[PDB]
Amino acid sequence: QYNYREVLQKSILFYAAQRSGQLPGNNPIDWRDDSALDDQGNGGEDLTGGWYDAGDHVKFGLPMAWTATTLIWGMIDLANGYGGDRNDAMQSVRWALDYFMKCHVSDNELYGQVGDGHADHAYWGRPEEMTMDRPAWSLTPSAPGSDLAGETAAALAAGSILFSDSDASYANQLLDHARTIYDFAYNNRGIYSESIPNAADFYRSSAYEDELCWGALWLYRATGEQDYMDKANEFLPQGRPWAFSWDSKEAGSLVLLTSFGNSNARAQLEDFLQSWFPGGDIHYTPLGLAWRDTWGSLRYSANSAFIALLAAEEGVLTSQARTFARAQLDYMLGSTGRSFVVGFGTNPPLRPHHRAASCPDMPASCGWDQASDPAPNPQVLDGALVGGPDDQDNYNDDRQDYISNEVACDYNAGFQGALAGILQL
Ligand SMILES: OC[C@H]1O[C@@H](O[C@H]2[C@H](O)[C@@H](O)[C@H](O)O[C@@H]2CO)[C@H](O)[C@@H](O)[C@@H]1O
Ligand SMILES: [Ca+2]
Ligand code: NA
Ligand code: NA
Ligand code: NA
Ligand code: NA
Repeated sequence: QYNYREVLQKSILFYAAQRSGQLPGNNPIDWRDDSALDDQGNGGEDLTGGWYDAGDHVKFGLPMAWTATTLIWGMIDLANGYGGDRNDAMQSVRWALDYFMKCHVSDNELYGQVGDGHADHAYWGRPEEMTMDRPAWSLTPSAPGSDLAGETAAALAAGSILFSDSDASYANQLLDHARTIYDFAYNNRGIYSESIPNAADFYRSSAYEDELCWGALWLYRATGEQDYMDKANEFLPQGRPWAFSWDSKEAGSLVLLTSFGNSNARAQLEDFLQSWFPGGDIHYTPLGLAWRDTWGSLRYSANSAFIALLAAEEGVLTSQARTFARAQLDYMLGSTGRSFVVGFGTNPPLRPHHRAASCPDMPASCGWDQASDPAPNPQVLDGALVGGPDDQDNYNDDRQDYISNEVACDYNAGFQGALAGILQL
């Protein structure tokens, strides 16, 4: 009934529209061009590239790295669902991985943010036309961040697995960085949003030990080296994960641990999933969305859908998990009578909260008037999953409602993999 493949193809285009830096010649987004070409570290290190996080122009390293790891995971384990779109998806995520390698300026220094979130948000306009100072902040032993660094290692290690067959030299570059960055994370303990306090209003980290587990598991998967499993076993998930997201890795670790034969983790994964199924502990809206929170409700559901599909591949609650994942993705695509995916389906959102998509065609000026205009965005941000409805299915397609209507890297990450998973059924 729904064209899941069309949505997956559009999701890849969303990531293309989030690119910072010197865009590739094959750039498919005609309203995006080169931008942030002076992004640099405090020693002059090149920090160009990466993805803008949301409807803004900050490069936030924790969600950017989680997005990459999560996207990569689906390309590894749901490869058949990706099908003829896998190579496109793989090329897309290189944008993030290459940036992470640039951020890793020396063994024990990792850039974790470029842009001041408050200053960035005070601008409305095209990223190509920014003129404000864009500070860069790094993690070091005296300013640690085991969470951001652990996630960055996870993404690189997952990348090494994905790219091993097609591009061994690239895989070996990724793994070398992943090892060194994980050592940094493990040997220098702290919350990155304490070390980079600008991030504490945007991507406040609740804990880092879940990233230490997650990163170790991915390095175990990438290397086969028992010491990484021993490290993962120091940080095993405790209790039921609240959700899977850029902040909490536990549900993801539960799937990986289950895949490696951890019996406790398999039971914990069952307990997580059953809560999200109908008649569990997660609120259901009347129209069938498994609703976790006010902000990014569709993201949280899609992230659980992705975990459910992966868990089903491990034989965990298999049919019910697949039924759940389909119900949630169908809510996103159209089951309520409208789409929540920009540029897709029936009555999609027209005014997602996104600076560049809000701007008219070049060469017209773009500024704060574009933020509040009741007209549709002039550019269509194809593929973006919006924040989504409240607990009673109410949703406003209002550009200024950045709870209902923002879009973000992390929002699309679980979603894109879930689409691949459904395409294998
Ligand atoms: O929990 C947030 C907020 O909810 C308010 O109720 C909302 C309900 O969440 C929403 O889905 C429905 O469409 O509108 C109502 C009324 O705004 C609630 O009244 C607040 O007390 C609460 O903080
Ligand atoms: Ca965490
Ligand atoms: Na504290
Ligand atoms: Na817990
Ligand atoms: Na219940
Ligand atoms: Na079942």
